[PDB]
Amino acid sequence: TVPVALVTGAAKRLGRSIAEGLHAEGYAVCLHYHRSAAEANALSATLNARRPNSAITVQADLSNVATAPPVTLFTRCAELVAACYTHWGRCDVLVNNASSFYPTPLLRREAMETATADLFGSNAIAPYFLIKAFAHRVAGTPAKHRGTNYSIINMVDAMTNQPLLGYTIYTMAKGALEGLTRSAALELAPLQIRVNGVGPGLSVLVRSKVPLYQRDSSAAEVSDVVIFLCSSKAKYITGTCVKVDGGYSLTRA
Amino acid sequence: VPVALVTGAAKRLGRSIAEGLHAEGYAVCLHYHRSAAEANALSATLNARRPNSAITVQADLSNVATAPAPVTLFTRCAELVAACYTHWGRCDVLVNNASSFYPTPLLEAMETATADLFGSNAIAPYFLIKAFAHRVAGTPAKHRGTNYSIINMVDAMTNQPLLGYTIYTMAKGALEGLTRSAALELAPLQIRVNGVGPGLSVLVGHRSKVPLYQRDSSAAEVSDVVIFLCSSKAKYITGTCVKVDGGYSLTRA
Amino acid sequence: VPVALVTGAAKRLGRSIAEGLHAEGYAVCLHYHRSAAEANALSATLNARRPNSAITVQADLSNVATAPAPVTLFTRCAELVAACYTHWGRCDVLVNNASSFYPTPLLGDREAMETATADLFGSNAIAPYFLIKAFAHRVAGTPAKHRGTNYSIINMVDAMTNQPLLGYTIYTMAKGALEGLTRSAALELAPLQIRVNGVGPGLSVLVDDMPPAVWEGHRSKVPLYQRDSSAAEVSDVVIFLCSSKAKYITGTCVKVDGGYSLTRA
Amino acid sequence: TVPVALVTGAAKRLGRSIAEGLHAEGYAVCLHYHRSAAEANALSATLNARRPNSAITVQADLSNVATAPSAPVTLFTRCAELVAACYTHWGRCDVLVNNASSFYPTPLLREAMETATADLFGSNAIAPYFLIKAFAHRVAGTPAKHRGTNYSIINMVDAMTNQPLLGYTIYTMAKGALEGLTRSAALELAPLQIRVNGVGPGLSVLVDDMPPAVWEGHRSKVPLYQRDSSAAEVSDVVIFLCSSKAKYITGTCVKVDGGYSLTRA
Ligand SMILES: NC(=O)c1ccc[n+]([C@@H]2O[C@H](COP(=O)([O-])OP(=O)(O)OC[C@H]3O[C@@H](n4cnc5c(N)ncnc54)[C@H](OP(=O)(O)O)[C@@H]3O)[C@@H](O)[C@H]2O)c1
Ligand SMILES: NC(=O)c1ccc[n+]([C@@H]2O[C@H](COP(=O)([O-])OP(=O)(O)OC[C@H]3O[C@@H](n4cnc5c(N)ncnc54)[C@H](OP(=O)(O)O)[C@@H]3O)[C@@H](O)[C@H]2O)c1
Ligand SMILES: NC(=O)c1ccc[n+]([C@@H]2O[C@H](COP(=O)([O-])OP(=O)(O)OC[C@H]3O[C@@H](n4cnc5c(N)ncnc54)[C@H](OP(=O)(O)O)[C@@H]3O)[C@@H](O)[C@H]2O)c1
Ligand SMILES: NC(=O)c1ccc[n+]([C@@H]2O[C@H](COP(=O)([O-])OP(=O)(O)OC[C@H]3O[C@@H](n4cnc5c(N)ncnc54)[C@H](OP(=O)(O)O)[C@@H]3O)[C@@H](O)[C@H]2O)c1
Ligand SMILES: C[C@H](O)[C@H](O)C1=Nc2c(nc(N)[nH]c2=O)NC1
Ligand SMILES: C[C@H](O)[C@H](O)C1=Nc2c(nc(N)[nH]c2=O)NC1
Ligand SMILES: C[C@H](O)[C@H](O)C1=Nc2c(nc(N)[nH]c2=O)NC1
Ligand SMILES: C[C@H](O)[C@H](O)C1=Nc2c(nc(N)[nH]c2=O)NC1
Repeated sequence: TVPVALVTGAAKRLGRSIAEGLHAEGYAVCLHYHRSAAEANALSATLNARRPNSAITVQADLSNVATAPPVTLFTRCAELVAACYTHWGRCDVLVNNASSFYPTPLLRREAMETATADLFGSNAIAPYFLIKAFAHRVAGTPAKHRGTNYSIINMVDAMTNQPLLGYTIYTMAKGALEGLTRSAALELAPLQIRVNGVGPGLSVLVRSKVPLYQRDSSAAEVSDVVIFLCSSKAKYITGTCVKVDGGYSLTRA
Repeated sequence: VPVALVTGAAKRLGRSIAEGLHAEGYAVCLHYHRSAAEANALSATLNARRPNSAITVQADLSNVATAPAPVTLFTRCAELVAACYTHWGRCDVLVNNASSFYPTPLLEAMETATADLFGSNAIAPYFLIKAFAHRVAGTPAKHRGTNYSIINMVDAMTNQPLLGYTIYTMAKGALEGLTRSAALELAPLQIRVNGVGPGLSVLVGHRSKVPLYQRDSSAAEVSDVVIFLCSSKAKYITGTCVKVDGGYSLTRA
Repeated sequence: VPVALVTGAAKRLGRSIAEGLHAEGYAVCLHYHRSAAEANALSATLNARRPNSAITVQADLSNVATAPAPVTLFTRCAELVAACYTHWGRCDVLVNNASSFYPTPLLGDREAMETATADLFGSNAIAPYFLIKAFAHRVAGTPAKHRGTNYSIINMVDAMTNQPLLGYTIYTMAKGALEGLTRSAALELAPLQIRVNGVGPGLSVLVDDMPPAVWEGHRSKVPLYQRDSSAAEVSDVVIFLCSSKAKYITGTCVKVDGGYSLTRA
Repeated sequence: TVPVALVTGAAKRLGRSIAEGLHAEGYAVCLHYHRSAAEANALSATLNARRPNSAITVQADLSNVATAPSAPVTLFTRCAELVAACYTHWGRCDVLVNNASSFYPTPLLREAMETATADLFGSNAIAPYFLIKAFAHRVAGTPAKHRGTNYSIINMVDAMTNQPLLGYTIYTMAKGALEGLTRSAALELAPLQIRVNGVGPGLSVLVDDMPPAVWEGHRSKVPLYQRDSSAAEVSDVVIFLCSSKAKYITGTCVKVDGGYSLTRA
């Protein structure tokens, strides 16, 4: 049986590495993207050449706004999950990785309204709707036909408890995502859907403060953790957030 | 004579916080959404005990636009803070207490639920804090108050999620992130930002589950903590969430 | 007139806690280990303000047996609580404040390791356990009609142990043990209405035995005020937690750190 | 080629499963035991039959007490001897798993109290400290050119200690101390590239010395599967954390509890 994984913001960096790691384990992968069309399609071509019909790409703005055919964020999220079912007839793994990240200072408007909707949508609201859509499809599937290893991974932040100066909305959205991890893990446990979090510290910086190695991590150093959590060997883990930060959160100023 | 703005001040914990602050000498701006009668009765009581010591202001704190060019949530939040400056010339304390609470099970009405639960519990508090901070920054150093304090009403039990309340749980998680991020960024202006998290308070069985006293708390048992945190004796406390739950979070199923 | 037992009450935070409780009307038992002169001067001050409102008791709270059959740590702890009952007939509040603090780096000197372990663990964790146990037994043995109406135990923790200080492993471990004691005791003593909370300072009355610039550098790291706290800024929190207005709070650790734990390197 | 792992309390249950899991990955394993001599030797025989000279056994009481050999043997010396056994036999020690642990009630409400404190604290916290110290020293004393490339220490913690089990104060305190050791050691040993993490079970291979309905009632509370875990469900996590794929993870505690810590009464 060939399982299916949906990875948001899969075009580059950590998302690409997660998609590659899952693919290497045998998963068919739905690569979501927003603006990185070229990169997403190049990645899909690579994976499809390795193994035919093992990758597809889907586009969506995950910000909490209405788009042009007006389509709500929920519908767009449900359509992402539906794309996996339409093409492969299943969705076993969901990785909420897509995320906007920029300053929203509290001390010195439309730019602030799109910032709020963008940072909250990508990091928290979209993951909620995606989890909701993912869960309904599992519930609507007769018990004898269900997969045996459902797993949802939310990409969190090991450092949000030590907030980055000027990134309040981002920090708040990651906090929301932690609560989603715990609430979904509890509510979806009856359907045997596990929900966990992976929180990087400093990964693939475009440094000397990280206790372990005095460097940021590679994409694999994070993605390998995600892949392990999706494996059947991790089937008793749920509702937990795993830090992959080389001890950075243990530091103080 | 200092000024305090309390959201959702009409009854229960909001009313007790407003009463507690008033007893300490504060002039209080009592915000309300639908409880006009209860808010005005409370204002009358406080004004009778001390003239010009209470006012009432109305606002929907949900993350939606209202009719007067439609009015955004931010504008309504800035107007709440401005009401304090227009009437008394100051705002020393902000208590984010207003909160919607109802189920959003994972297994059009979901659009207003999202905006309502997220707005009241997280987005409105963000904008209110932003407006509060701007008014302090725009005040010349010599005229500034000497005890600025913001209290966010959180939940001691969200880490042990209530089944079916995902959006609420997520929003409280966002509110905790706001507490830490705001405390760090507003520290230079000496504005303290803390949280108070009830467990079970003023309940409409479950009571017998609370280790301490085997009952839910009274409104005062929570509000007295809030008042202490606003006092100058608590001036070195910032960015921390204080549980007022009688040991409920120490329990397991 | 209620009674408070404060360990390591001779100076700094302990002294301020003792003063704060005394100002609220409490009679105070001031424990000390090596600061006899300071403890007795403090007792004299409190007794002058209000007669028979202070006493002093000496004890090594390290996890070792002392010369009288040797005297165990438990017996010494029970004796501390008993001193309050012998003199005033009650003990309403216990503040576990006494604490040793020095390096135990992981990277005829067996004496130093054996004694460091017993000292840092005893003062910060084991003695607090035995003290709480003795405190709880005295309340349980009191007929419900004679019991006080506001029992409160405060454990002095550390807001920064989750971001460990380099080279202080045993200290950090002991403070972790103290957090577990706070939670476990709060749950088990709830039926007797004994509340158990923690207060965790960040940087308070920072010792200045170093160059001025290095000292100013350390406190400048604290987000709120860019300084370490005063003893009162911490003790006032402890007093509030013991007040009847805080009667629904139990099993919680309150940080008094000016946002220091929110920082990263 | 051919790394070495030291696992305390390796004779049965989780410890055995961790030892088996590491052995299956290619590790040579030093199986520590206290009272389970027969079980430990049977396990060693199985592993050695599967791959010659791939398992040894060493005995030690990890309680914080001195033992009779001229002078009495301290806990530290016994801990250093455990690590030394690995170097004497195989010339290396890449992985240390602090799994051994005593667990029984210490209610708040003579020789029994003194030995419980030393036993529960020694096995769960103090021995792990000394073991880590000895492990770290052997790495530091090794020339850089000769050192292993994947050092990893795993401390077996408890996912449920923040929701204390009624009447287990000393155990809960010791597990709290163990969490502090995890963070402190991770920070101090980072320069030597020694990773220190924790794995916290909820309910695993739950002991059943009680009416069947009571047993069923307890495990039914775990949200995921409504049952306690198998030993493998925990040990597989430990093995992953020791793998080179987990080399950026340090100072973190991973719950393996099926969502049990998410529950409330
Ligand atoms: N890298 C780190 O040091 C670090 C640290 C802590 C946490 N994290 C978390 O780890 C995850 C991945 O990290 P990363 O650094 O690889 O992320 P990233 O490069 O910053 O962004 C990942 C992808 O998210 C997508 N995205 C952003 N806004 C979107 C929106 N409005 N709608 C739809 N997609 C949107 C983008 O897709 P397109 O390019 O296609 O537009 C982007 O490529 C994130 O959740 C992040 O928060 C990373
Ligand atoms: N009570 C508890 O056991 C408990 C437990 C955990 C946390 N808390 C937190 O403590 C705080 C107070 O608790 P509570 O029980 O007193 O709260 P509550 O009675 O449920 O509600 C407080 C007020 O919030 C206002 N509100 C709700 N939605 C609003 C919106 N869309 N816009 C503007 N105002 C809105 C309402 O004002 P109007 O009546 O005027 O419409 C309501 O009176 C809340 O933040 C709550 O989350 C309470
Ligand atoms: N100050 C800070 O920045 C800071 C930061 C974090 C946490 N804390 C916690 O807050 C509490 C008080 O802080 P502090 O700085 O005021 O403490 P401190 O000055 O270092 O010490 C308080 C007292 O502990 C007593 N003590 C030490 N070892 C003892 C032992 N073996 N037996 C009996 N008593 C012993 C000493 O009493 P004698 O003088 O009589 O010998 C000492 O005066 C401590 O628990 C500490 O861990 C403080
Ligand atoms: N099983 C669970 O549901 C659970 C839950 C939470 C945490 N944990 C943690 O996971 C780890 C393993 O769990 P487990 O249930 O497998 O443990 P366990 O069966 O209770 O005990 C493991 C071993 O510890 C050794 N031990 C006890 N006291 C000792 C001492 N004084 N000196 C030396 N060795 C001593 C014993 O070795 P001998 O038999 O040779 O005497 C025993 O076999 C423990 O650290 C435990 O705290 C387990
Ligand atoms: C720069 C910062 O310290 C750190 O590397 C982070 N980067 C990112 C992040 N989140 C996103 N979406 N993208 C990033 O590049 N969280 C933390
Ligand atoms: C029973 C329930 O869990 C508890 O009383 C809570 N009530 C409320 C809450 N939040 C709000 N806004 N209102 C409540 O009545 N959080 C928790
Ligand atoms: C020096 C350190 O950074 C901090 O101010 C602390 N001081 C002390 C402490 N504990 C004790 N007993 N004494 C201190 O002076 N814990 C933390
Ligand atoms: C019974 C209890 O709820 C749980 O299964 C635990 N068991 C054990 C434990 N720790 C040890 N050493 N042994 C156990 O059997 N911690 C928690």
